[PDB]
Amino acid sequence: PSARIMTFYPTMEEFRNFSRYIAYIESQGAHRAGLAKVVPPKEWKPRASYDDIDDLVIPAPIQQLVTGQSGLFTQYNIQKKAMTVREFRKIANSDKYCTPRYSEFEELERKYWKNLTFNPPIYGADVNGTLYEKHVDEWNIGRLRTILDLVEKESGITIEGVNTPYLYFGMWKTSFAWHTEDMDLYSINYLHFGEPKSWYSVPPEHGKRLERLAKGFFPGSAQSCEAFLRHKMTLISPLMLKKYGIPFDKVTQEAGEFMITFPYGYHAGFNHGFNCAESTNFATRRWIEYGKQAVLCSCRKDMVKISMDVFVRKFQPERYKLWKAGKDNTVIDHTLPTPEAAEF
Ligand SMILES: O=C(O)c1ccnc(-c2ccnc(NCc3cccnc3)n2)c1
Ligand SMILES: [Cl-]
Ligand SMILES: [Cl-]
Ligand SMILES: [Cl-]
Ligand SMILES: [Fe+2]
Ligand SMILES: [Zn+2]
Repeated sequence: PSARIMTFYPTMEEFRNFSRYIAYIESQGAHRAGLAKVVPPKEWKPRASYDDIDDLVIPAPIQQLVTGQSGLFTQYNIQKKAMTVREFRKIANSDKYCTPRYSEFEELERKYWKNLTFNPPIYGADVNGTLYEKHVDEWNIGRLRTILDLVEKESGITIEGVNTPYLYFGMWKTSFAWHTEDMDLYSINYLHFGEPKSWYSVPPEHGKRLERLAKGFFPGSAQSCEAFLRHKMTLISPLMLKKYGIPFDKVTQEAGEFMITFPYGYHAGFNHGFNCAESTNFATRRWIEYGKQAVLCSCRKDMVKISMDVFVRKFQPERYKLWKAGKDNTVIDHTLPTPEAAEF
């Protein structure tokens, strides 16, 4: 009930200061759902036109093969040859891959879960780049100016799609599997244009229960890596979440809207048709404890690992020594707002 997804409508004055707005929506309890929508002021636009991007290269499109049954699936990625947005769009909008006919979201959703394993779509994922113009200073995914920037500006370490922006070109039925962000960071997702993106969310206070459930259904995977959900290959239908008593909410994001995900907010979803979304990670002071406690995948090589030392040193100086001795036993309360939210 207080873990349901909220939508916010900032004025241009509220929108101006990013980290301040995030702190505001946490004061209203937005973080409890693990996901929140923000509809920007009708005046604001990140780009003048999306006609001049047909020559943009998607270097590594992915075909999404999905195997499973009874609401439990595993997704396998087959990388395909580079293509342009124009060539992707043509395939997306072709008769073979286009959105089927439907009336209500519920019908499209039933079609997603019924046809998930058929006709594998192509996802134009993880494209380095921004579609914002340089002048745009509000909610600019390339330069949000949050404390996550301390990873670059204390070690020159750049982590693609984490402290830099990614673009995602979707088509009908392309999916994102159940996961939290690397290091349990926040994320920001802006749908530039096109057909909607629908999302499922589990409240961070029920995150562990989702993990216990997924371990039960994939014991082999859980055995090879405790954090296997971080492989971003596990899909689980809402019918199964409901059957096993996991609380979740759903929301559809339309072009021109932001979705924010919160630390330890498990999320998943799918694209309704051809679209383009930009995203990256960010942090607030509240995140630091999640970062310190995040359960990481070590079974693969290049996995995103951020050193927490700089954060603990700067923002928790009184706990640094204990933390470094491995004796910090701080317990996270998923209901508390970020320190920054006391203003509101
Ligand atoms: O397809 C989408 O629209 C979507 C939505 C939400 N999350 C993701 C997503 C997919 C994969 N990883 C992460 N988060 C961690 C991460 C790690 C490295 C680079 N970028 C992100 N998020 C993708
Ligand atoms: Cl309560
Ligand atoms: Cl077309
Ligand atoms: Cl560390
Ligand atoms: Fe994500
Ligand atoms: Zn792993």
